[PDB]
Amino acid sequence: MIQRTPKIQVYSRHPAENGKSNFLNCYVSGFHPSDIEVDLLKNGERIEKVEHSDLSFSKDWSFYLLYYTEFTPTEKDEYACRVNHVTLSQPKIVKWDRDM
Amino acid sequence: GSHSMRYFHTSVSRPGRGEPRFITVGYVDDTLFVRFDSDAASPREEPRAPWIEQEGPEYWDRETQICKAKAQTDREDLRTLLRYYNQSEAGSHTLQNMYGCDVGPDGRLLRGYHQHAYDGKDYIALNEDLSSWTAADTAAQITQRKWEAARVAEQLRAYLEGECVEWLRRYLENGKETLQRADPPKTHVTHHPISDHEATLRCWALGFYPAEITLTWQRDGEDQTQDTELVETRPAGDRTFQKWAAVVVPSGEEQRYTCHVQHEGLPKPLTLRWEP
Amino acid sequence: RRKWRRWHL
Ligand SMILES: [Cu+2]
Ligand SMILES: [Cu+2]
Ligand SMILES: [Cu+2]
Repeated sequence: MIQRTPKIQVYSRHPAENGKSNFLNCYVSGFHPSDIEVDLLKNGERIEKVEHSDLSFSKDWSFYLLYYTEFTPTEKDEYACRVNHVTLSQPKIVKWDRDM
Repeated sequence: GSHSMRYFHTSVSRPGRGEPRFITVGYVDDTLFVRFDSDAASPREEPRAPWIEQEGPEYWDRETQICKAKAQTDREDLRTLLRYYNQSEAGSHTLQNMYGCDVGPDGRLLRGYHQHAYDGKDYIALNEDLSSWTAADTAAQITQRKWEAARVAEQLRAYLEGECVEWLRRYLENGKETLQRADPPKTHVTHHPISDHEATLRCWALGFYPAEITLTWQRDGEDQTQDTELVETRPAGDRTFQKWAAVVVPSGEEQRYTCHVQHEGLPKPLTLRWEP
Repeated sequence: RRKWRRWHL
């Protein structure tokens, strides 16, 4: 088995606007095998009620998954996506930069 | 445009935690329209786009019947693959399978697919001639053996040339509203001061369907293919897609650099500068 | 829609 580590992007569905309702997305792709823990965090605490798309895969057979949830951004709230995978010695956390 | 249809299958064994997990999704281009998750309670194939909900109950009974037999087939095959590779029953393994077709503006077959992967590595694949196989190893040669003696290529070829193209053309009509409309990307150039010494220019493309798009940073009209940061194309979540391309540029030499956007939803390729 | 027939590896 050739195990691949996930690429992680955390980003909002629409450009962020403080006070306007949006969607927070954690796009994990490129990983193998498929078992993965993915959590969206709000100021360090896991968000309940996160939905996920169904397991699918790219041409090279690596998997990709989108986790997402309703949120309404504020300036002082920091969001992050936490991902644990077999390839990872410790859970990687990518914070949400609204610039990206 | 140019269109495609694919069915994706993953079977993931979990010894000691019941039967293998089976998930399958179907796509027309970059639009998901069917799904079947064996870990759902009483699983049936479900719709995932409005233009397929119209299909009658027989459509859906036939799809669910297929998904169930396929899940059964991967349960056999997962155990068979343990024999072919001299592996333990303790471990978790993954059988993937993708098949489907590509059609051109004419509606005629451009290419058919049907390939397998085991634990993330190519196993056996139907070749583009839809009549010969490529076996990745001496285990997949056992299958190429069993599949040549069954004329599986002939039967895959019958499906990929006939029904695959038939129904993709149908879906492109039932969903022409969305499947045949290209959402052009909304583009903007951002300027990010990193330090006193340099700033980063990010070329954004947002809200575009399909996912095919090319973003390129040119320096003096010359492509900075090596020194350009380019993220994998990502789903917005509402069916559209996002991407950005970025370059770290010296302050002042900014106006040398051009960003070129190519997308079938755009009449002309775009030319974007950072504009204060 | 899906192809009716599959084959054992
Ligand atoms: Cu078209
Ligand atoms: Cu059987
Ligand atoms: Cu500047």
